[PDB]
Amino acid sequence: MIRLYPEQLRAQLNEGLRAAYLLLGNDPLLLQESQDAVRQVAAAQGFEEHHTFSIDPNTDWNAIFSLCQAMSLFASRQTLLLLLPENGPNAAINEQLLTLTGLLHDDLLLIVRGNKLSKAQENAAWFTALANRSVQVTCQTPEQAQLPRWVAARAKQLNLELDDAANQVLCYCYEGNLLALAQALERLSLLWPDGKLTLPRVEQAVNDAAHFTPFHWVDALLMGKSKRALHILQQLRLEGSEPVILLRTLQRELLLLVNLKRQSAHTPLRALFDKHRVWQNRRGMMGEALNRLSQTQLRQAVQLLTRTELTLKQDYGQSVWAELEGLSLLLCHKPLADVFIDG
Amino acid sequence: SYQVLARKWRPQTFADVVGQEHVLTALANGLSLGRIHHAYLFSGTRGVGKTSIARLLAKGLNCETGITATPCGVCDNCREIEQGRFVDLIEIDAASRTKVEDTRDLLDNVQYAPARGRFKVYLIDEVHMLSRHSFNALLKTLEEPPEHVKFLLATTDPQKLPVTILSRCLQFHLKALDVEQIRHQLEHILNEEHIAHEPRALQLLARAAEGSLRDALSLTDQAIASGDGQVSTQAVSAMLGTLDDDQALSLVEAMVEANGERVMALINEAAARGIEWEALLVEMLGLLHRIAMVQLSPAALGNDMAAIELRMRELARTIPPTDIQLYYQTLLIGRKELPYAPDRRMGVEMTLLRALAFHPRMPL
Amino acid sequence: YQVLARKWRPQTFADVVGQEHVLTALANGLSLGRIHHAYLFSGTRGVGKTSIARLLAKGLNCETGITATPCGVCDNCREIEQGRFVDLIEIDAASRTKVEDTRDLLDNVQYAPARGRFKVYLIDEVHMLSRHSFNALLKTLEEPPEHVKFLLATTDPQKLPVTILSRCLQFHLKALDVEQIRHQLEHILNEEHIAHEPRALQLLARAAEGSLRDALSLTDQAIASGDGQVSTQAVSAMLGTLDDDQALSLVEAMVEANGERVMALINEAAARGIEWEALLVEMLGLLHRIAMVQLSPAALGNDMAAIELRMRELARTIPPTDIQLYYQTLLIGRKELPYAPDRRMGVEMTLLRALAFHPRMPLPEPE
Amino acid sequence: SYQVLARKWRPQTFADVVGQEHVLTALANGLSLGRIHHAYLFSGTRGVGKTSIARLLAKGLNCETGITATPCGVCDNCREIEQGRFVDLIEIDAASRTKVEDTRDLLDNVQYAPARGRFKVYLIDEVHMLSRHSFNALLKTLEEPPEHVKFLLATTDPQKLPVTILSRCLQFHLKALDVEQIRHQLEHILNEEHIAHEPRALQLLARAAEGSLRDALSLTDQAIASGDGQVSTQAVSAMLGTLDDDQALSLVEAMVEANGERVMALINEAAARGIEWEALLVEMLGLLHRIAMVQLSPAALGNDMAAIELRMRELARTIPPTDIQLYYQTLLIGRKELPYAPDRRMGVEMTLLRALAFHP
Amino acid sequence: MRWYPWLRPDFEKLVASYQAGRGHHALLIQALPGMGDDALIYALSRYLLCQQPQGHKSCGHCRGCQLMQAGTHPDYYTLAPEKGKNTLGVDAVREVTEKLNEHARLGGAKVVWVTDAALLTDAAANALLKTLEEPPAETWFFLATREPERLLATLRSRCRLHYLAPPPEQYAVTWLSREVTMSQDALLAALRLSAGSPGAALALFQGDNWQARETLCQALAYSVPSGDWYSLLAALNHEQAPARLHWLATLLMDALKRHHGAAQVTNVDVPGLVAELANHLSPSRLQAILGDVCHIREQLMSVTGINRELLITDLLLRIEHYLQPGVVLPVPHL
DNA sequence: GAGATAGTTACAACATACGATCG
DNA sequence: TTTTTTCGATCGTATGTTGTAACTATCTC
Ligand SMILES: Nc1ncnc2c1ncn2[C@@H]1O[C@H](COP(=O)(O)OP(=O)(O)O)[C@@H](O)[C@H]1O
Ligand SMILES: Nc1ncnc2c1ncn2[C@@H]1O[C@H](COP(=O)(O)OP(=O)(O)O)[C@@H](O)[C@H]1O
Ligand SMILES: Nc1ncnc2c1ncn2[C@@H]1O[C@H](COP(=O)(O)OP(=O)(O)O)[C@@H](O)[C@H]1O
Ligand code: ALF
Ligand code: ALF
Ligand code: ALF
Ligand SMILES: [Mg+2]
Ligand SMILES: [Mg+2]
Ligand SMILES: [Mg+2]
Ligand SMILES: [Zn+2]
Ligand SMILES: [Zn+2]
Ligand SMILES: [Zn+2]
Ligand SMILES: [Zn+2]
Repeated sequence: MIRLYPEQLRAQLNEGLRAAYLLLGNDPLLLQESQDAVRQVAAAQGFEEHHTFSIDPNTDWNAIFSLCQAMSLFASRQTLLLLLPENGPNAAINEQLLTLTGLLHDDLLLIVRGNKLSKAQENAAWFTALANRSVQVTCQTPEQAQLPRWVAARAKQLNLELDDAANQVLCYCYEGNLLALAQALERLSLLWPDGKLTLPRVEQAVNDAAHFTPFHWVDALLMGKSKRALHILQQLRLEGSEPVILLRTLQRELLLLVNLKRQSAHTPLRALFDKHRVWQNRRGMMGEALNRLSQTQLRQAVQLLTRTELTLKQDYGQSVWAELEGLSLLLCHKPLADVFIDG
Repeated sequence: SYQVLARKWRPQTFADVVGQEHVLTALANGLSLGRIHHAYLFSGTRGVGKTSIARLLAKGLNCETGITATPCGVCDNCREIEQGRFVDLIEIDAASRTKVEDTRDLLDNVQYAPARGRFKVYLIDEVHMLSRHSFNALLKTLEEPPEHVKFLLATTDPQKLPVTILSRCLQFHLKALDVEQIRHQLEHILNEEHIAHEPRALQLLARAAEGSLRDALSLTDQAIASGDGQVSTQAVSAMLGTLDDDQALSLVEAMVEANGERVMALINEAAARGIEWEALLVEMLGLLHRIAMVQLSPAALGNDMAAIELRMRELARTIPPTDIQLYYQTLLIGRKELPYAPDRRMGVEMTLLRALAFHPRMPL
Repeated sequence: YQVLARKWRPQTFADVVGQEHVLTALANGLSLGRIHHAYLFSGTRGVGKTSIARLLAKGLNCETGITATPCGVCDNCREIEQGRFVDLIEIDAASRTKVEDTRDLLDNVQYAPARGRFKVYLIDEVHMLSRHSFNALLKTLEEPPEHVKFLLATTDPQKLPVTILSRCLQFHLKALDVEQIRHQLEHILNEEHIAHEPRALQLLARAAEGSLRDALSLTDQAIASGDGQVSTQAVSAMLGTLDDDQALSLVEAMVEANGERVMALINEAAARGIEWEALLVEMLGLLHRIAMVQLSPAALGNDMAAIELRMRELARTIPPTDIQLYYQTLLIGRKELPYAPDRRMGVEMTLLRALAFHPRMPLPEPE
Repeated sequence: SYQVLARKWRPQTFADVVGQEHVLTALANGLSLGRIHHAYLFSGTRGVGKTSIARLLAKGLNCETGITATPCGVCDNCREIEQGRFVDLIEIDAASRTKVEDTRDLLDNVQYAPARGRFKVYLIDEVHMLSRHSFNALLKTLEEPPEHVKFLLATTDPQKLPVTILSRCLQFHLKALDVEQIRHQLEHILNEEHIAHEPRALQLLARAAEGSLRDALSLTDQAIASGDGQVSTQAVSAMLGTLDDDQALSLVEAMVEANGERVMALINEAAARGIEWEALLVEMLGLLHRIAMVQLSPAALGNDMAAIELRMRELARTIPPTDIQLYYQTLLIGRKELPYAPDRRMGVEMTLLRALAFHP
Repeated sequence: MRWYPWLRPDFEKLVASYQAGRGHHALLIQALPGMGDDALIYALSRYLLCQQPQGHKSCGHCRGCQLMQAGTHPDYYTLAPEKGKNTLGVDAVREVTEKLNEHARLGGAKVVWVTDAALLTDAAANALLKTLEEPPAETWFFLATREPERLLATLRSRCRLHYLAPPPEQYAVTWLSREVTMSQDALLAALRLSAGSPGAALALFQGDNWQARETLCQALAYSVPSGDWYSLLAALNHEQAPARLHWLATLLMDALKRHHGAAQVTNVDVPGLVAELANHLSPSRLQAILGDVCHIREQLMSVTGINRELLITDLLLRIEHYLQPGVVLPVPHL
């Protein structure tokens, strides 16, 4: 199976057309672009019929099997599109996909969309059956580090001029949402035919629609950026994330930090990182955390986390977000007079 | 009769729309240059002009003179669209029609050419209420749309739509109308209606609108009814006081400055309407916690409390942290002891008195 | 025979007690001719939301014309009173919460009224509708036909979507005070030819909080208990309220730090068999009232005038710290009451604890 | 086949109930004067006669002779209601019918006229277990029921009901029965059943009842079963684990003297003998209360306790009242947390160890 | 489901009532775990469902006995939590109540057994009240619990209580020595740790719990001198955390009693550990730690879905903080 | 040409999956 | 090169599959 990125998909399609294409990722924009490119190439090759189905427990696989088996009087060269569930395929879906791969024809072009597959999902009969005749395009949203380059390139290909301040504003306002950023660039191009996009011009037609995950919040806490942590927490609250997930994600790192701080008194940090299986890239940030939090801290934080968990579980309270904000400020170097810690 | 202000003053032209320049300018440029997308989506808060702008765009698309951003308003198509009798404009209340069977018949009409219009316009409002099968049918229709049909969507909860639907339409987000624009619109409407008014009443109504023009018009109608055909400062102030439901912040402000009479008056006002005392204590505790967090870092306060941002900022800047902590602890003790008090009101009064005048003695 | 609450429902705007602002606004709107198409009524239970809604419907549909003073004698008024008027569609949202019922109702809104000039939908307990039901009413509510009016009543307005709130005129009814409730009870009893006493009516008004339905229910219960009369003794027995004189005497004895008087009062109460938790609650209330009087001279109400002077004396003598100490001690005693061997034993132990830690005259220290 | 005393001796007439004079008088006056409400609520503790009074009222309403406060008990309606198979008396167990669908189905049938009786009575038991939707659905019809229906509600936790429901009905609160009333009822029942008994056994059972007559009957049945069909002082004392001897006095004296070894030895001996710890704590609390009472006035000491007067007076004179209050508080805290400890003995030992620290 | 000897007397009493027809329709058995109350209830159920009783024991050959042996008797109902769950829901109670209305298949008595009344939810307990008060004819209910005070008062008031007293200490020690081979001190300590109930000590010995207790004792012995109580986490973080917390609380209580001076201690096989605990800690700190341990154990046993590791880590850090001088200690309160 | 039988359409009941609220 | 959640009980919406009743077309006398 070939492995590719969205930029190389067009080159591969020009090279030739394969039997099956797998589009796995979490970025709707890149998935849509890849699907559109593949369908345009197929239509150029002579695929004028397309079908789409949604994979779910209440799915009619008989129709799909009949479509695969049946011929066409004149409208041949069929294209089939599948949309996997957000959670991912299960054993029933695994065997259904294996059966579908068994009934594969040269005139049928298969496309699959869904989230990134894990090792357990990857190690499946249907997945291995397509290994010799498949190409997988990875569509992952770039991080904040690589985002400005992507924004600059996208603006360049649209024949627009972006200032550094405008690029920073666009990255800040639409972080983790590339579809919104592309639509914003299109609207800006519509507003200003001359294509000159300055800071005051962009600031007028931009709204905050960022998307985050709990791992981003934990990373912000580790780095020590109060503003970014608060912004991420507010965005997560607006989205409607479950507080328990955030509590567990913070708990894992907090307990790891407590153990490392306790056992680093008479041991080098590198050996501890090696023993605890810390990823190489993260070892940087963790280090500075151990240079910013004392043993007196990381105990008040644990106490506050336990109190928040108890309040959420037994009391069914609604002030979980306030305690989360307090803990976020506590992890950053702030007084946090402890009247709110109940210590 | 006199009709209703909200219905009577529907924007019938792009010039009548208040604000929303970043959307109107883009739409006008697109219409002038011929760059028209297949699907448009409009998002924003309540009463910001999503439906009005959608109807104006639909009118502009199918005008007799041509595709223009300034509809004539006199040809038969414009009048029919204004009156809601245009054959080629199909308006779908997705909230009322959610089942797939209802949507299928409406979506199957795309196979017929327009009768008396260049485009066949579908205006689906409240589209976030559709079911999964309806969304699938809509996506299938949008995959291969005929060149002579356009789709306009309006909703207040865009996150409810599938990503597949979102990725195939151009989205415009409307903003709040701000106090000044709302006040100017209210003044213009009252001047056109020949209704006496005062600047202070208009300012109060605009401030109470909270970024919604429909709320402002409803409040203006209620004030006119209360004032007996006139808008006056005293009548509007009394009406707003009747609807006022922010006793927690006022109580906090009165307590912080040690004003017992104001505290008693606020307690009486809260008791006048049906309120839960424990809820009031919880709200006061939350406000104190937010003030403490803001004191720790200015970024703690977000856009959710934009209505009372100034008062919270002033309290954070003025009050020392120690007083805030003392009040928070006193209110915690009061909430803890509330169940065993002789009465809920008596418990709240005792706790407020203790916060006002007394200081607990801690061990050691 | 007939229940007082159902019998004495207001039938004209003059019969409504309080709610002056809402009535004035409605009358001005009806007289001027500026009539909206969506009204929302909010307030606590038993304040007259449904009554005012029905009065507004009568005013709209009266045969004489659109007036703020319905005649109350034409066919439409009588039928609305009896609940048999065709054009007044009353919906119990608490029972029909499903979107199918809402769609069925909306499918027949364009038909003209049978006999009246308007078709009025009165939806009660609208806060119990489902989310789909709420979202299905947005467009029809925003732009109803000319001959359609919507009236909504609820006790939990904050559960409605903001979109619904933005489309209607909101009126918030306020709880009634003691004076208005007492006057209404006096009027009702005079019309019913039932003997009564001022103190009984004052007690009933204070025990009804700010709801007239509760006051009428308590009046019916007292009439049943009193065997055709409303007497102060009967009402006091029904409510289980002890004389304020005994509680004030107990508080004064505790303050003076004389155990013999406290024990004598406890024995006297036990002879009658006074409820002990009620005694503790009354003592706590008296202490709280004394503290409030210390805070503000005008805190004391009129109902305590009979003892007012005495109360003032304490407010002039007892330091606030002693009042706080006594209040806290009694609150803790009430908190620990359930686990005591006996209620009498618990109250006696609480009073002994209060006497032992008396700020001025503690019990003698053993040699 | 065999029916326990609680089921057998359910009152069948207004004159057969014990206590609750105010409720009975109010109901009788209302029935006589013709002022009949359409919504009655009964509140109180457990086993005080809420269901019994509700059934008596339902029987009186539908009696063939007429609406009277003294049902005949011999007509067809009275017999059918007593047997619990009367068509027009619908009894709902809200603890198992909490679904709003059941409530809606019940309300949909209120328009039908009663079959035989002049009223259609609905008796909802454990109404506090209904869901919020059920209460809201009830509200409208409960406000203005048809002329041929009545509602009777019985609950033990009226706090959970919404204020809107409480505002629509006449509320009757039932007081907890006194010790003397329970003792008299038990004596009458035993005399009617021809069972030997002693005054002290009845006194102990009434005291252990704690204001609930159902609990008293259950304890009496247990004593009869465990006492070869006879109620005797020794059998009841063994069943309840009465302290009898002055073990509590010695234990409190050891605690006050702050002698840990003696306290632990006494606790070990008590555990070996196998006594009830709750009774021990209650006796210690009573002794502390009596000692505190005596300090205020020497005459407060009871005459029935004229066997340990010297020791009690010594303790009263030697110990300041503040220490007595501290010990009382500690024992109350120990009693509160006893069921939550890993073992009863462990909790008692923890309480005593904590109390031993209050000595300079 | 072993039949212990000390169940011989009590059974002979209860069944006797059922022979005379003077049987209560709701029996609540109070007994510690391992006392064999389940065996007694099973024997009573077998007696009640036998079509041809002889003496105080079932015949064993009638159709009822055969069905009970096969475990497919239509008229026998058991209410227990699901395999993956921990509480008994209201749906099962409602279904059993609705099934009880119809007549018995074999035309005899109907028996319903609740495995543990303490696991009933509030809704299930409230739903069971009406059925328990006035059950249909020839219906018998059996309930078992450890602490009746934890049950609902209304539910409790409808039952007849029967209490099983543990046998004397010497008899239990002799029985345990007969069953298993061990030192006298170990047997006595195991018996005392189980509140004097035999079988629970046998359960401790037959399993690997004794090794876990030894590991915990060694860890505590290491931790007490140095003062690093965090190291105990590995010895406490387990699915059986409540038992180990109970063992730790027992050790602390023994140390405190030894400090005060006493002749009896629960942990008689480890004098050194209790001596070290008494020497190195003050009474106030011991009381505070004991209270915290008991509170955390109660929270773990009560709250559903609580995270074990976080609570244990917080407890250990709190204890370490308390060990520092000049720290205010908790005081019990209502 | 009429009555009886077979076939078709519409409505109701039961089962499964997904989303939301309060304790 | 990964790290993703508390549980029980109750209410509401939409879709798929199976069974029954009423009316029409076709078959037989
Ligand atoms: N931008 C605007 N300019 C002028 N009037 C407005 C504007 N937005 C809202 N309104 C007024 O509010 C009323 C309702 O607006 P509506 O079309 O319901 O907006 P939405 O669809 O966002 O709720 C209209 O009658 C209109 O008069
Ligand atoms: N303002 C009022 N004036 C006179 N009677 C009132 C008033 N408010 C309530 N009542 C009495 O209370 C009873 C119930 O009122 P109701 O219509 O239920 O009000 P709500 O709808 O707010 O509960 C009525 O029968 C009426 O007699
Ligand atoms: N007031 C009373 N007079 C006589 N017996 C009573 C009384 N109250 C309760 N009982 C006894 O207690 C048993 C249960 O009472 P019950 O009707 O369940 O009261 P509740 O509904 O309050 O639990 C009855 O069988 C009856 O014998
Ligand atoms: F009609 Al709206 F927000 F209320 F678009
Ligand atoms: F009928 Al209501 F509050 F009880 F409106
Ligand atoms: F306590 Al009950 F019915 F048993 F009210
Ligand atoms: Mg709109
Ligand atoms: Mg009403
Ligand atoms: Mg009952
Ligand atoms: Zn035109
Ligand atoms: Zn009239
Ligand atoms: Zn009779
Ligand atoms: Zn047999």
